[PDB]
Amino acid sequence: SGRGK
Amino acid sequence: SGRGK
Amino acid sequence: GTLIRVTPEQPTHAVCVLGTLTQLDICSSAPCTSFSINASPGVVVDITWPLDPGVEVTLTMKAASGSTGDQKVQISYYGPKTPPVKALLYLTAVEISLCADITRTGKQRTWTWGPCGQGAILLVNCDRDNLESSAMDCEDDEVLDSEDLQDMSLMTLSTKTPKDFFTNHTLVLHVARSEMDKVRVFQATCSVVLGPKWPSHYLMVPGGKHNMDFYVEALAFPDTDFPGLITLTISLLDTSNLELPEAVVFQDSVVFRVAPWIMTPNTQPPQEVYACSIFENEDFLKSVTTLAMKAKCKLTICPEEENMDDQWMQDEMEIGYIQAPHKTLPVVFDSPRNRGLKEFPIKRVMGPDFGYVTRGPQTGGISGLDSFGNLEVSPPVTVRGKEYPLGRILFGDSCYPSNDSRQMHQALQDFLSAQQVQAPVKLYSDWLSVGHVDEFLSFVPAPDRKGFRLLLASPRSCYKLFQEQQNEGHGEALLFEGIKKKKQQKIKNILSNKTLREHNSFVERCIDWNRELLKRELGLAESDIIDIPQLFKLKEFSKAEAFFPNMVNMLVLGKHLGIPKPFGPVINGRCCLEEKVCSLLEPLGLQCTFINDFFTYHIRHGEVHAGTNVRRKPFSFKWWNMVP
Amino acid sequence: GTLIRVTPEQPTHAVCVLGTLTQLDICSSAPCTSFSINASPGVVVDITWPLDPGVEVTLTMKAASGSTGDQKVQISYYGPKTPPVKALLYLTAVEISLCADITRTGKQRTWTWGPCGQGAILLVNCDRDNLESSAMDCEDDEVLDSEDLQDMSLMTLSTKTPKDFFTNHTLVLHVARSEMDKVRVFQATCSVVLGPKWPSHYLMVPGGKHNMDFYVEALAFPDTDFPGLITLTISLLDTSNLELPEAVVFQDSVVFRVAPWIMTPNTQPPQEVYACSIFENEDFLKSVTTLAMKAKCKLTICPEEENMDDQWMQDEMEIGYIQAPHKTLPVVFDSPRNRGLKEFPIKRVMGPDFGYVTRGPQTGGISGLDSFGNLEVSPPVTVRGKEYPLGRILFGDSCYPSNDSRQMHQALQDFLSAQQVQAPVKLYSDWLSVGHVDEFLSFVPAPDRKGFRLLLASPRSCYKLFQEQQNEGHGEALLFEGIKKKKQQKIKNILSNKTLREHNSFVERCIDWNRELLKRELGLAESDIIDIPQLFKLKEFSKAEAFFPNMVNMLVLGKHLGIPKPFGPVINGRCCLEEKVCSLLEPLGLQCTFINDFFTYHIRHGEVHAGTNVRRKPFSFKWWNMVP
Ligand SMILES: [Ca+2]
Ligand SMILES: [Ca+2]
Ligand SMILES: [Ca+2]
Ligand SMILES: [Ca+2]
Ligand SMILES: [Ca+2]
Ligand SMILES: [Ca+2]
Ligand SMILES: [Ca+2]
Ligand SMILES: [Ca+2]
Ligand SMILES: [Ca+2]
Ligand SMILES: [Ca+2]
Repeated sequence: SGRGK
Repeated sequence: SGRGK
Repeated sequence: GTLIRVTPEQPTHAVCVLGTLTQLDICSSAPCTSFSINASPGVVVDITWPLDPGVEVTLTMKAASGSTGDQKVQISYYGPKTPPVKALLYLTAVEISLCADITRTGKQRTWTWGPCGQGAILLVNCDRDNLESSAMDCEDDEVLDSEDLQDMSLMTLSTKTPKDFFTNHTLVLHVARSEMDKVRVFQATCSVVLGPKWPSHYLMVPGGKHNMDFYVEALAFPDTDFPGLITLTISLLDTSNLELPEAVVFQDSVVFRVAPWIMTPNTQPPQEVYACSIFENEDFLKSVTTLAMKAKCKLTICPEEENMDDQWMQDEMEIGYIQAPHKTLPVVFDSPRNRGLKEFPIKRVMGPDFGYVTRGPQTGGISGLDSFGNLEVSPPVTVRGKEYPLGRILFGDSCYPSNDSRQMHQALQDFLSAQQVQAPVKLYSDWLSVGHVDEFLSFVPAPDRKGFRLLLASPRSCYKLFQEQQNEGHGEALLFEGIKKKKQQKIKNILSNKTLREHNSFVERCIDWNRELLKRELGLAESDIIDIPQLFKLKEFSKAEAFFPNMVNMLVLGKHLGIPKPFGPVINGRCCLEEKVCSLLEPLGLQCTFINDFFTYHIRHGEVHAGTNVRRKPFSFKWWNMVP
Repeated sequence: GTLIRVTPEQPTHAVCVLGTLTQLDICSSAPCTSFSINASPGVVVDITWPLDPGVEVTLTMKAASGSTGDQKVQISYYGPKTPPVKALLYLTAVEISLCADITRTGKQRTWTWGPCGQGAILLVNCDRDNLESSAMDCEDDEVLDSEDLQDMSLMTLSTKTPKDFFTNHTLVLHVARSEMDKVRVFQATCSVVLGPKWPSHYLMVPGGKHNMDFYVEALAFPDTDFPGLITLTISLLDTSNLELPEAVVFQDSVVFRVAPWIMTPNTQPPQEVYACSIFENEDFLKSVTTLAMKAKCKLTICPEEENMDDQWMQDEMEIGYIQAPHKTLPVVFDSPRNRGLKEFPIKRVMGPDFGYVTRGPQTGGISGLDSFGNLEVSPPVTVRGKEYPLGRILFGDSCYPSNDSRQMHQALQDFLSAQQVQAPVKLYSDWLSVGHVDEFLSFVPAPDRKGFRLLLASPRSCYKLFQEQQNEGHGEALLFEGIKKKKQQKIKNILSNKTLREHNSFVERCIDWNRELLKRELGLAESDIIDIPQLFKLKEFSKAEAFFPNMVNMLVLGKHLGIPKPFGPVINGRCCLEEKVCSLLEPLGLQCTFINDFFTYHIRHGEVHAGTNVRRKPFSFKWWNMVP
């Protein structure tokens, strides 16, 4: 999972 | 008119 | 504060905004044990030096650059056997000043209270200079009248830069999003630059010297959700690099405080009287007209076609004011009462240099304690050391919340406390049928000690008067002499009435509770207080109404009082109540007129104060010089 | 304060609550030029006297009455030729004391901050001692567990009265309606007496000596709508007269302040580590496990079946605490982020002696800056004189609001500022793609000067290191040695890259803006700060991401650091980045472990701090002793 989005 | 009501 | 890092590898270019602390990092990229600094005459290097990081090197520019990089700094790094390696720094100085009236006369990013404090003031633009319009001026995003600008606060941006400076830099004016809904800013050449859902604006500024004027209006009074502070910030941005985001080089700001809504006590000189006594009365209205003239007051009167038979001009509104160094105007607080007078404050009172506010639910959910005969203020007062130079708002409540008790709506109470310069005091008025503080108290001016008297209704005093009359042979004297349709009552049977005495002992006890409460919360001594003889009766729900016209519910027009005619026992060709009152007040140089309000007001449960309202002169003392 | 009026006409009966000022009006009903007072031994008359109103006559009772009227006062009025006319007063003394822990150890109606201040503390009852339940303890109107009472504040009513006293008097406990929704009060024999839509309760109290215990829970944290103060009042009522309303004789109260939610810096000793590294990693998880053991920490881990592939344990929560003299407990602030970890704080963290709060909209309307890697606090700090003994909350923002900018939601910001003991500071983090302060700063402990170092990411430092390496012959050394799937890159081509250098100059400038900002707002000197070599790159929207694993985004477990393995140029059998970092931190007695987070965390835009979370020991210093 991307931290930001 | 009544002041209170 | 800025740290510039210098490098023998590369020349450095940098802007220096005047009045700012700029320093050099000379160690981080140094090649060599010692260094020397040599700068052009417009740079003051404050600080043949060892190359140790503890060396504070600070640069100051004397004045704005005329061209980019026109000032310069040379750092020569040298060592025990190494020829000197120099590092270059090219500087451009600019003046960037956001100004406002922070000394509170006429034009630390922190707003402080008091005579030695700092911070500019903002008015809520709640009047209506726009001719033939319904809405307050601050409701649109336009300046529609040149005189509207008088209400607004001036803010100016002075810049002094090279002619080419904004080729590579941009200025943006902004407000936090949290605050954008409470302010609007106009750019004067007016067009809006900042406001609701418009939190930033890029400014178009030419190089050289320029001055850009802004006009700021507030859109909201301080309140439980809003301490009352608005910050506007100017940011300078480096827009030099097409392949990079803008970079903030400098921020400066001004903090405004929104002006509180302030009430005026009966001790402030009256300017204008209101009645809406266009209904079946007329001699009532004649009497208040004479007083208004004696008092040198404008007189405003509301027709029955507008009244809707609502005669209680005291109750839908309270005329206060807002005050800034540049502008002071009266402002109507419109009670949510919403009765026959509902349209009067919005249609007849608000207008050019007459502001407007309202609070509370407008479709019901209200009580009698939201009628503004329940809303008063004390004269100025100092209390165990704490000074209250605009007085303390006073309003009526119950002693504790029950299923049967009443209070003024929380929205109103919260608004009043958020105004913070007349720190409200809750009084106990719920024991009255109507429920208002104006039924048991009044303030009047006086030439001595503190400049006023507190008047309080007093059954004790009336029992004393009547007893004294009976002791001197007048027990046959008739209360309610003069009246068309009334049961005359003899002093002797009034005194002998044990239930009446019980009721008035209970009322006395309610009034005394507030006596002591006002003593504590206003720093009053007995010598500040005059008891007005007054009898009450309990009726539905054991709630208190006036037995004869409630004389403390008077109209105070300077030394001229409009007092409800009690129609008391006539003794030596004179009502002894009138007599007593005159003996109590005339030694203060007050002039007592007794106005027949009997069938028109009294028997509908209010008196002269209740049927009228007064606009009074704002305090000379500036609210911002208080330390609440 | 009470004024009793005495009368030769009638005896007076009156109650006197001990610790109260009672006075006599002897003039108002006097018959006679002089008076004398004679009282029973339990009355102290403080004051053969002239009958002038300026005479202060004050009565004090030594102790509670054993029977009604058992004390007495005789006022003899006498004159030049008149036999003495006496007036009677019958007194009943009672003790009525509402007590609470106002010295803040263990049991003026005003709450004051500081070591010499006064006022009891109330905790929000936001944990869940109730076994097998979902809801916080303060959500119902019941005390369901005896240990729940440990969270609650004790308040006691001590009364000492005659056996027959409450025949004719009643006591009522109340809270303002404005505050009833924020508090609940239980009567201990527990059953609720006060709370939401229950603002008053009549108490059943026997005469003689009695002591009634209450337990108070708060239901709401201080916030923009709620300064944090709750007042509970006891009123004594005279219910003597069947034909009359109750009459308040006496009120007393206690003011509680609701305890703020407080964060803990990386300098507070760690108690428990969280990861939710049950997903495809495992050696990451092994490494943090070793650190946790080295640090003597409980270790809590969230399974992929609960995670929902959400590995960012830093971001949904922040473990803080609340603290009262009787009770301190950790409390989870649950970010509205609401991603795969959404259920973790509410299902796994909240529980017995683990509180819960959340703020913000829960169904979207959110940004990346609401993820709690954007929420940190500094160590304790003193700043130009103002002391911040719990540190200052730090969080990331933009430099001004644009259509493209981000901020943490106002509801969160407002909650944090309303906690008032870690006065938040806005930093600039929006220039980062992810947007969090944990991407460019960290605090670590240190044995000297102020007890910590501020660590800041530093492109400057990495350029210096790489240059030095190349100066000494290593320009062929490869960044990203060790990696499965990565383009190796030579020091020389990294240095020669002009665009990379441009990007990192822009980032440097963003980081330096915060350097100076933290200097100002925390009172830091350069000597408090260590630069960590770190390179960045700009990507979509020119937003900054880490070029190699972001080492400042570390896990701080006391002297034990969990640092993302940068996989830097290997020189003398060693990554020179690791080397540099160790040389910078080991002299503070910190132990650096380099954890491979590369394919698991780094390439998904976060590192070791971002993938973990820590519960730390509350400050010893009591928040209430601060003067914010
Ligand atoms: Ca307008
Ligand atoms: Ca206007
Ligand atoms: Ca209205
Ligand atoms: Ca105007
Ligand atoms: Ca009024
Ligand atoms: Ca409960
Ligand atoms: Ca609990
Ligand atoms: Ca959540
Ligand atoms: Ca507990
Ligand atoms: Ca965090």
